Amino acid sequence: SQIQFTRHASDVLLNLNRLRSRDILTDVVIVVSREQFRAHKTVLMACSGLFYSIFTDQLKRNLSVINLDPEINPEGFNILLDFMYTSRLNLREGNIMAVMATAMYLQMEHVVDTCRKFIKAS
Amino acid sequence: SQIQFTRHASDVLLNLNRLRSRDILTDVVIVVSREQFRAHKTVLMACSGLFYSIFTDQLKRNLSVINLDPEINPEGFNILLDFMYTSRLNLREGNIMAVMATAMYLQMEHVVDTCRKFIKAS
Ligand SMILES: C[C@H]1COCCN1c1cc(NC(=O)Cn2cc(-c3cc(Cl)c(O)c(C(N)=O)c3)c3c(F)ccnc32)c(Cl)cn1
Ligand SMILES: C[C@H]1COCCN1c1cc(NC(=O)Cn2cc(-c3cc(Cl)c(O)c(C(N)=O)c3)c3c(F)ccnc32)c(Cl)cn1
Ligand SMILES: [Cl-]
Ligand SMILES: [Cl-]
Repeated sequence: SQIQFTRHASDVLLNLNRLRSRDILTDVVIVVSREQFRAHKTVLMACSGLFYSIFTDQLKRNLSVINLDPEINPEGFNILLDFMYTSRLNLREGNIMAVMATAMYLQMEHVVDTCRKFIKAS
Repeated sequence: SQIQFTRHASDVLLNLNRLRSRDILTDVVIVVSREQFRAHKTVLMACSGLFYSIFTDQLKRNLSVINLDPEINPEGFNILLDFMYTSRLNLREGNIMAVMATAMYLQMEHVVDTCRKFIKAS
């Protein structure tokens, strides 16, 4: 047989987000300026070319802290971290530029492309 | 805004499966008889009432090995582990009973319900 459960992936992602919200099995702290965000390395690697390229390297795979560029907008980062765990991207005229620049940095090409389609009608 | 990416969850899950296939950041070995299966605790907790109840307990959250009931059919387990990481459930007349009994054990209620709808037309 070949049975597909169409809500399984989204249900897994929701439960991964629930674990993040309770700090269960999170294994990295992402530092952006004074802001610190706990996450699961596997989700970060699954959603970001930057985090994938960092954690794939055995020299950096076991790092518990990752200091990002301090010029990154923490609100921008948080929006993309939420997107990572929810499939929902919360863009506003007062964050599109920060979110598009931060998505570029994190190598989330499909979010940068959507930020472009977004500005093309803003 | 409220932008939803409809393929994000399934893409994350595929990338989590890719990491599993390369043994990247797997943090548990599940032992079923002589068969050993490496996985990510977070995915197991997100897909199984059994693994969720075990890893939620701080007494067992940091366990690197989990010995399951040796009477569990390893093929049955592997089918459900693949389902966990793929959303696809591969049932055949020669595995439905083993997969339905193993799903019961792992507390994957929606897989047991589908195994019931399945047998109702088998
Ligand atoms: C190497 C790859 C293929 O050959 C088999 C092995 N495979 C592979 C790759 C892995 N990680 C990555 O690709 C990292 N990454 C993730 C995304 C990504 C994912 C989702 Cl879901 C999104 O929505 C968006 C978005 N909206 O922007 C962006 C991404 C990207 F846009 C550009 C570059 N990199 C990205 C992992 Cl963890 C396991 N296997
Ligand atoms: C406590 C819960 C609600 O209140 C907020 C907190 N929340 C919560 C719960 C978590 N884990 C679990 O629920 C464990 N579990 C997972 C599944 C499950 C998941 C998917 Cl996707 C499936 O396809 C199937 C299936 N086809 O069978 C089964 C499951 C089940 F059917 C029965 C019991 N337990 C299950 C996690 Cl990790 C994080 N938060
Ligand atoms: Cl902080
Ligand atoms: Cl083995």
